[PDB]
Amino acid sequence: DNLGSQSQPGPCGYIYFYPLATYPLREVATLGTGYAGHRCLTVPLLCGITVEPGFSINVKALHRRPDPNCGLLRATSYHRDIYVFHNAHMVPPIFEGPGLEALCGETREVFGYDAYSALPRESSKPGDFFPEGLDPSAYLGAVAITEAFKERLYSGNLVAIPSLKQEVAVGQSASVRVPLYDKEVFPEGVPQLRQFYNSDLSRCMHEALYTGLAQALRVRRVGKLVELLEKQSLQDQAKVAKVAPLKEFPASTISHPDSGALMIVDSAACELAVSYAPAMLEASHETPASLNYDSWPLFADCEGPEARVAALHRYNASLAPHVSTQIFATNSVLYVSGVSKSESLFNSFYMTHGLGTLQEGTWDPCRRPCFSGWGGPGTNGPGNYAVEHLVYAASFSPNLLARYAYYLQFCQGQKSVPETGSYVAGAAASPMCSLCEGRAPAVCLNTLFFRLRDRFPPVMSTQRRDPYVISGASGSYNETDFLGNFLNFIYTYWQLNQNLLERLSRLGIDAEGKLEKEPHGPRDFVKMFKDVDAAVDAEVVQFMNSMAKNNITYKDLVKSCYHVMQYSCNPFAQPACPIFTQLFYRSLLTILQDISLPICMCYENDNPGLGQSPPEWLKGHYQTLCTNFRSLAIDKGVLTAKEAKVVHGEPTCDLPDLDAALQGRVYGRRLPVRMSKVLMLCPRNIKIKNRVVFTGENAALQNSFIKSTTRRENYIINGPYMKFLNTYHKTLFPDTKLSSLYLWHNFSRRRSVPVPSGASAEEYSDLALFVDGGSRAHEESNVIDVVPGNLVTYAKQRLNNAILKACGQTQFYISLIQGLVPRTQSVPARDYPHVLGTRAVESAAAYAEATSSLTATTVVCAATDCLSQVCKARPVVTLPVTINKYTGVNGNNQIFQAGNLGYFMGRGVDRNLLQSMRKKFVFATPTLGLTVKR
Amino acid sequence: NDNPGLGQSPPEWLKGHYQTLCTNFRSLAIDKGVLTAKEAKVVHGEPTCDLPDLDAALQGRVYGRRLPVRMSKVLMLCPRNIKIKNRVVFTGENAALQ
Amino acid sequence: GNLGYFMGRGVDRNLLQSMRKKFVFATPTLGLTVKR
Amino acid sequence: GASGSYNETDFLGNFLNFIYTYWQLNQNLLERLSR
Amino acid sequence: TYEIENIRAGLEAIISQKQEEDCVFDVVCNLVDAMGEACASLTRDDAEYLLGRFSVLADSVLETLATIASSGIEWTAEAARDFLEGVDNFISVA
DNA sequence: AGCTCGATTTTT
DNA sequence: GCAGAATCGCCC
Ligand SMILES: [Zn+2]
Repeated sequence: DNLGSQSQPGPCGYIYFYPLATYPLREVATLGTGYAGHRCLTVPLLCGITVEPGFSINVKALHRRPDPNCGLLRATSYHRDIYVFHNAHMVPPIFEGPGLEALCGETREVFGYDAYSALPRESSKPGDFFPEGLDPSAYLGAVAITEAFKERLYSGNLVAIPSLKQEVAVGQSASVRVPLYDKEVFPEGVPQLRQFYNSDLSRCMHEALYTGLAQALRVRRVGKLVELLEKQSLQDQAKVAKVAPLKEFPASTISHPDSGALMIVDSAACELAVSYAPAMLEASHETPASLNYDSWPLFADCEGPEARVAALHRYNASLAPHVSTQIFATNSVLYVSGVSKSESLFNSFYMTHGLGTLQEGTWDPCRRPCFSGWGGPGTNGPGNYAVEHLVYAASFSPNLLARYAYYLQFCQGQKSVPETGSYVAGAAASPMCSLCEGRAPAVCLNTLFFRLRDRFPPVMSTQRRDPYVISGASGSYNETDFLGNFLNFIYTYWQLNQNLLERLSRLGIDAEGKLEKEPHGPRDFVKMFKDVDAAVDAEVVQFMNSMAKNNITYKDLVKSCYHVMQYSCNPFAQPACPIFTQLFYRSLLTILQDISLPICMCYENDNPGLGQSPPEWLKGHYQTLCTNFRSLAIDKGVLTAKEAKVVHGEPTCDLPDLDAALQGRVYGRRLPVRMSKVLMLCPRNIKIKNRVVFTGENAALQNSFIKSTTRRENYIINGPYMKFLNTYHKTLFPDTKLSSLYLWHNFSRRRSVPVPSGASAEEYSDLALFVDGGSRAHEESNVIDVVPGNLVTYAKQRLNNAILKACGQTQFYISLIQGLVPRTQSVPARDYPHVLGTRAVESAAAYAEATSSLTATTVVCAATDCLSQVCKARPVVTLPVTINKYTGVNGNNQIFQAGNLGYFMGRGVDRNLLQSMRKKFVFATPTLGLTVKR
Repeated sequence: NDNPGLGQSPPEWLKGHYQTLCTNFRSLAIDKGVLTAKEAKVVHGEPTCDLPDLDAALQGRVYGRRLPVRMSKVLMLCPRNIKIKNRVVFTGENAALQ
Repeated sequence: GNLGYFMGRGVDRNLLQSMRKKFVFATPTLGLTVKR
Repeated sequence: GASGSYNETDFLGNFLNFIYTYWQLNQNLLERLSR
Repeated sequence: TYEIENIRAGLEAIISQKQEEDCVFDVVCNLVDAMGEACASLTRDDAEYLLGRFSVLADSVLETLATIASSGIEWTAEAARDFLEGVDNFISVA
């Protein structure tokens, strides 16, 4: 059985009405996409603030009555975002800077993109969709919509039924909801003005939802993409080719020696992404515990509304490095430029990136001229990234651009320049600004852009095979200890690590390395370590005895071990931000294209283009290519998904009489029902892999991995004890003037140690010999390139160096993954001008006076030495990936895939990345103790 | 099971589906435990070859020509073996057989 | 392709009456049509 | 029809056919029996 | 380069050469020269990045910068030395 | 009446 | 600039 079969009958969506007198408007604004002057905005779907507790995210939607006596049911999940469309001016903006709507409109035209075109009718008047007796001036109005019928919402084809109102509690607020049904539930018809339409809602979806999906396919005709997605949902067109006519190609593809095969592969990859991504998004999903806003731990110490709003701002700062990485990285998913051809045979077609390529003119599928290109434009100068490239990253949407600018306000400036206050009182106040007219100089988007200028990427026109950067929620089962997935199942490496934490608990050390009793002096400091060393060395024996008595080939199983991370495919598992909707959807569409490339190449090698255009070639071949993709993309090493059949148990169900309800009369009927679709494709995870052991076989690479053995002078200060010798310095050497670094470097060269005025000499001679002895033993034995910060990491390093020695792995360092974790800090506002608001600034002396008493919140990332404890906290992650493809072993001829962890491009991403083969990075923010309870 | 007959006769159903079913068979029948076969491309090295003048030979006159030549088919499916198996050891697990 | 059983009593007298014995007919070709 | 070149029809069939191999073990025994 | 890379390189160049004397006053003077009054709020996460390989030194740098901040001298390398330079037992081991 | 088996090559 | 890999599940 399955979650689809178990879901109940219901409507295609709801209109929610919230009372303005009691609803928490400043809280929802911190999670929203509001800009100054908006008429619509997006907010997340959350139980206890935007929907009532116990909301069903999975449903059977009643969408068609073939005659008045039969119903058809479609199984679908909800769409992740809620659209706020009536009295929306009552919700505060997320960003204060003026002029964004005109800037978006101008920039959409120079890139040749399609603007929203309104229907010839007016928007529905309040009295058409409001319940009986409620005052339209007293309420806030918003839509929740199912993933299968959201194009019908956009196109004005749903019907609202006010007589079927239900009263619901949303947090404290007494709210109301009205159901939405597709006009195909009325076979005799309803009048065209009786259907629900709002032009501001449809325009908001055009910009904030559909334009970014068009950018992910390299399509400009957004309105035609919405029309073909609607017909695919309502008329079962998944195996019919449909996007190929909308495609466009650059001069590097048209001039190519293999251009005819390249145009077919690029087109077929996009067709497959449009067939499969909507099906996986519509599927029935698990309900995460993070969807319940009133059980979020982050509020637990708050008293009153101001404390709750300030807690949400700290929560948002912890997510900002994920969002700013997708802006600053040259290889961001937002800058994917198309497909190109060389690499080995199955890698020969690949995904490309570059903003320079995205500015160029294009040609159509029949090699005729199409878009004519843009020549470019500001304060960053000629040939460099400009504010228009940030508008392009935000899909020309003022709602998305406002929330991007809000996250960029947490970022530090890095000068490669006028002082901040002489810029704000000077050139920012000029009447020439097309955004503020100089009348809001401290919050203006051009002021934020000027501050962050040297962190934006370069503008690229090349076609190299690089990794691309993805963002989203992690899955349940990550393998990120030092030997990754080594002996994960059959005792297991997981059980070995649990045994070590139990021994460390008997020594008074917790899972984060905190002591129940701090060391008193030299004897106690030596005693503390000798007990941990003996406890680790005891567990190595019991483990090596288990491997021996079972004849397990552990000495060869080390050679093939990988680190593993799971990228989740559930849309409801993502963090409660509307920018993460776009980052998740665009990551999924990109991964489906990259998986499809060799499948399309092998089919076209057998069935050549012979001078046909891609739309002609797809007309014959696409139905067969869908079935090859379903067989060869899934369970082959990257993507996992489960097929299922959906069934309804009863032959009839209790439903309202929709003909009576349209005339205002409410009573029940047992309508006969059957499913309009039976097959469902439930997505599970995308799997990311990194190889642990270099085996010396590739002779070009050895100099990056090789272990030296000669006796260095830095062996104590770069050894295993230096962080502890610093943490305990004031207890080891009471009131000494010396730095801990100089004391131990002086010992490392002169062989002498200071003895406190009443303390005993020989006690310190022993401390010195312990430090010397263990540091030389570590210099000889170590293949894990870490200086440990806590006793748990010290213990785990000692353990894994023992296993690698029993395997004969002594010549090379192993690969490492390091987590970059956000830390939030308050700083003086002098260089953070946005704290002044829309205020007029008249002089640099007044800017200095007004900022002198103020503080700004900022975020920096710190490197963890221990990724596996971060992975236990169910983190939000950002990482680079390449999907590599290869043949099977033992004479097999099938294609298999791996998603391999890669590198970030662009010097503005994070200062910890500023200069390797043997160290790779991931950004991580934990969710346990923020949105999920321990 | 995925593409049901819905009262169609087999010739009507095959008209839409058969080209896809050929490609499923090639992927799922070969190297899956009974039948083995190797796909290959066939190529001819020379652009012309030494052949009799067939127009003269039809009229009884015999002499050679270097006729330009190319392949009318390139893909070949070379069959290898069909494999027959018989289990050696009964493990006692199926209690009806012992 | 699992090895099975012959049906029909006329096939060969050695088959006239098991789970645990199976039969194949075989004629050698080395020393008949191919040289050792 | 005709049989192929590689048949495994000694008492334990394809047991240890590749990695000493069961084929090599049978060749060793025939050499001892030759002596 | 970013200016934070040049500060970091200049500190690793001092600490890798300073011998027979403790380095914290010469590191603090190079920070007060390069950042001036902005040292008064230098956080541990910024200090650890600037110290690079020698990030263990950060607590002693921050304790030293608080003495300059609280003693009310101006933020310049000349005043920093004038305050700091106005404001042991050792057994040998086998 | 008459096991269960993820599969390919290798080839003596 | 920045390896290599037949794959699925299982979840202690
Ligand atoms: Zn301005």
